[PDB]
Amino acid sequence: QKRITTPYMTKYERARVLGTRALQIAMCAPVMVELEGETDPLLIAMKELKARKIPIIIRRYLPDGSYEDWGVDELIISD
Amino acid sequence: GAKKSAIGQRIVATLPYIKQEVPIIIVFRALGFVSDRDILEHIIYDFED
Amino acid sequence: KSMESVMVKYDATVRNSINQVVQLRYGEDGLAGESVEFQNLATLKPSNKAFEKKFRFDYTNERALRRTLQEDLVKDVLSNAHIQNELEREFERMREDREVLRVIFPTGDSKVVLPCNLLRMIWNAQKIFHINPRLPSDLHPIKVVEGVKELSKKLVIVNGDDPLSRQAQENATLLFNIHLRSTLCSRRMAEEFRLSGEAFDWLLGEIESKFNQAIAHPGEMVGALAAQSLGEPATQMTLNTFHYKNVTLGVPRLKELINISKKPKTPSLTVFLLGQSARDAERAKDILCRLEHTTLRKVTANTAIYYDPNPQSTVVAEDQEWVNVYYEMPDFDVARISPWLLRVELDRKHMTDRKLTMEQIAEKINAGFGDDLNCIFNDDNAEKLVLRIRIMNSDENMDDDVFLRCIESNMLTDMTLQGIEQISKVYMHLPQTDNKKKIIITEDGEFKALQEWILETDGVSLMRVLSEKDVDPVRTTSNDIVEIFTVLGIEAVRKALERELYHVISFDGSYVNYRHLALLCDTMTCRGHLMAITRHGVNRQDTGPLMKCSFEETVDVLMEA
Amino acid sequence: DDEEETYRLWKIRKTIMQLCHDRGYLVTQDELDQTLEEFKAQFGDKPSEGRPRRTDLTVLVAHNDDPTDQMFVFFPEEPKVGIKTIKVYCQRMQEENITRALIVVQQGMTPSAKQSLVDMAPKYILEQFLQQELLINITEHELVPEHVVMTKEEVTELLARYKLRENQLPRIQAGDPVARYFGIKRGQVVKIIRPSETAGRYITYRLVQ
Repeated sequence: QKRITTPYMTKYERARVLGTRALQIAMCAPVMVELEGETDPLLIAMKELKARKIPIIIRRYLPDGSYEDWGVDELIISD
Repeated sequence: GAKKSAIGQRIVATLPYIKQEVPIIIVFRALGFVSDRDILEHIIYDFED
Repeated sequence: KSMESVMVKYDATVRNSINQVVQLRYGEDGLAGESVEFQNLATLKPSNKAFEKKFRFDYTNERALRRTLQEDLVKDVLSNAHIQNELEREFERMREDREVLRVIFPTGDSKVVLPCNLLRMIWNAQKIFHINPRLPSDLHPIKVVEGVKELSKKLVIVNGDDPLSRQAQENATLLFNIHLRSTLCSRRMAEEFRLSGEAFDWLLGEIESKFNQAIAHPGEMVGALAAQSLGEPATQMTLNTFHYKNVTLGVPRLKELINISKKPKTPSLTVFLLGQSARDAERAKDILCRLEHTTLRKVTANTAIYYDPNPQSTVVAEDQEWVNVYYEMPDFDVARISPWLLRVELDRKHMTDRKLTMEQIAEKINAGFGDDLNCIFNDDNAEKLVLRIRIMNSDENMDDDVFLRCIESNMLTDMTLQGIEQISKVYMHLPQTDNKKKIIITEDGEFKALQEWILETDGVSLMRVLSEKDVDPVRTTSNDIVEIFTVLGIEAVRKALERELYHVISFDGSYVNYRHLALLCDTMTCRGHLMAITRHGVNRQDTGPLMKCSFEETVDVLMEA
Repeated sequence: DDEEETYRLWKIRKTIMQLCHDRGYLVTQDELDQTLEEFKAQFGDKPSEGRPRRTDLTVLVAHNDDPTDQMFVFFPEEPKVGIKTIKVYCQRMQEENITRALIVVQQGMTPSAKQSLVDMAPKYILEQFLQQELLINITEHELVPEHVVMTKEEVTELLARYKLRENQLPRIQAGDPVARYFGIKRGQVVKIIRPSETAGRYITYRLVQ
């Protein structure tokens, strides 16, 4: 274990996760929510975050060379 | 300086087309007027001062 | 261009580009300068009686306790020694913090910047639940105490269990916990606020949730953010502040702080006075004259080189009396008597203003130059103060006339009567503001300000001014920072630079947050010595080759590489 | 004069009795608050042609944790100090078996003497001061925070808690007034404790190199 970092998804990781997941949807990736008449590839990627169902892992690099991997499901969404 | 502290400041001149500074009494004598009673009447106009 | 790559790393430390730690926590607290605001302490300013009157919660009245609490709790508070004991220790934990605040904030102000507002959060909870401040409440006090404890436990800035990581946490959230304990005490929240039981858990749950989102975010480019936060208030700075004696402020003072160039346009050390000399103007003026530099040509009227081949000749008419009454006591006729004389006249106006008379002059013009000179003098009852000097005749058994003129032209400028050589003019005044006053804490515990004489000079040599008597060696300082670097150290440079930045920023009533000043004056004095933010300041660091090629010496340093 | 001279010698003495108390030596309590007239009666009224000769002023102290390691302080007599004059002291240390020594230089020293002290590195470490600098305790100034030197067991706890090296700390050169007041050598870490207005208290560390 020994996770020394914060359990809150910071401001910058939320802006990069939403950008990458939106670009994957535009290239025909399978979605993971029951959308209703939604078409914008960035509006969908935002309601996947509200449902904690984005399949991406974040690797935080400590300044001594180590790292640890947090699943986006495990983080407390700031907003 | 422990030398000119007593005498004081010296009037100098920097003529054109020459490298070094020149004292004024020298350039006065180069026009004639070698005596020091004749030089000091072109520069001081009344000897009650 | 200096501070481009400083940022917050994922363990909450503010590191450089080569991972050189700059701060163990951002802004020494760990919070972003975006979700904070002004509040009041309300514990340091009151007196020792009003304090114990407003923060005590006595429990032996039986009728006011009946007025504020319900009947269920008023019989339990009066009939339990454990409760009465636990209500007695919170006051002790409060008095200690009251005593710590008085040394953190010595001046006595109460306006601080902190996380989530507390009075507004109490006002909100007083209306989400329709609190009627007219009836007895149902909030048991030992619930308030233990709830505040448990809340204080869940506010971690430095998460760890071992010491040196369990005391830095107590150092980080030291002020906020004091504020939280003084605002949510048991007396106040049963007397003024009168919150219910339901309305207290809400407040506790909201404090924590609006604190945890004030912590800084791991990755924000803190360095560049603090470099334009100070530069744009440099635009509001006045160009040359002549409308205000002489002080340098504005953007020229800023770039006198930007670099640490040896030449401030008006170096000046402000001085404060320790004894009753700080009170009465006469001792202040005497130490004033004792500090100021005074040469000889300031106390002389005119001088004349006479010719006495014999001391009885006395060419000038009236000096024969005193020179003669010396002459019937004739000493030092060892080798000859020099026919060349030097006569000096003095101005008692300039003499007495410095409390000088020609006795001390007479010994020091001898003791200090040699014994080649010999001074006889008048008595000051005579209106004009003259003293005559001859060379020591041991030299007469290079002309002596030109030598005597050299000595005459040399002593009136190299006299060194009193004071320190470099400080030229020293003023005197007592301020009216609370900036330079002497604030004391009286016996009853109130902040009282006192007017005291201070002195300000034009010229700096502090190591000697500090060593003198009846001059406060603690509070005396100078506005030049290389001098403090050589004299006081490196941390003193840090704090003095911070103070001068604050004073130049807050000159026209403006305001800039503290984290930016702290970060700047910390990255500016990090490698031990004072490196200016200049051309050849960032040139000598542990930086890569491809950054020094972006600055005007690409090819030579890259050939070296 | 001598009234100025009996005042200075008392002042400079009172400063050193704290400087050695900070370094962790044992100094009796009343020696710290030795008032002027008490000093004037003990060592002599005046040093001008007097009993206080700038010798009879020297001090020898022993450490708290260990009675063997001792420190000496010398007050040279000449304005500027020569070569064998310190070897006179080096001999005085050689005879008494003391390595920690100080010399309160009066007005200056010679460049040859500057060479003569940097040579005995592994033994007989001496600190050179000035008469002027010891006239005031800078540690009690307003701007100067509180420094504390850390043992070599504590320093290895930092670098293992914050997972640091020793190159990544803030640095301080061993030539500034507080680096010498505490007698600090390269490779040591000093701890600064200052109060701040946002948190209340902040502890920073410095590496002396």
